[PDB]
Amino acid sequence: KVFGRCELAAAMKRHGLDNYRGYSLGNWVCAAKFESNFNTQATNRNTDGSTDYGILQINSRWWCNDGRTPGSRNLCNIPCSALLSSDITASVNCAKKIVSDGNGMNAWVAWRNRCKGTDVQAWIRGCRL
Repeated sequence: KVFGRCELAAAMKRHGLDNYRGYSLGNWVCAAKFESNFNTQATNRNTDGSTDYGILQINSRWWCNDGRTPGSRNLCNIPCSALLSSDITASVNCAKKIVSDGNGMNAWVAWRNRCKGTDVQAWIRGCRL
């Protein structure tokens, strides 16, 4: 599913990401924009043989099992395919674990490079939330 911006904002909010670990909703929307362009089906292979999955491009070395990433830890206890659903529940639950891991949203290099330090509230402008 390709979410609209406000559509995704409302879903993320509903699932409790607004202000989760102190990151306001615009941070999560901005991260999704630059990781996946709001597309739940996005996948991208990495050089180490892992793959990133879903709206928040969560990685198969640590977080989810894709059956092809040796020394996978599956810390979210999910198949990576669950992160591709139109239902963002699995992505949100796993994102909550990731952002709790110590480096906050710096875990998402696209957030660090295109969101951190910017006016992230812009990403929820115009939305009825």
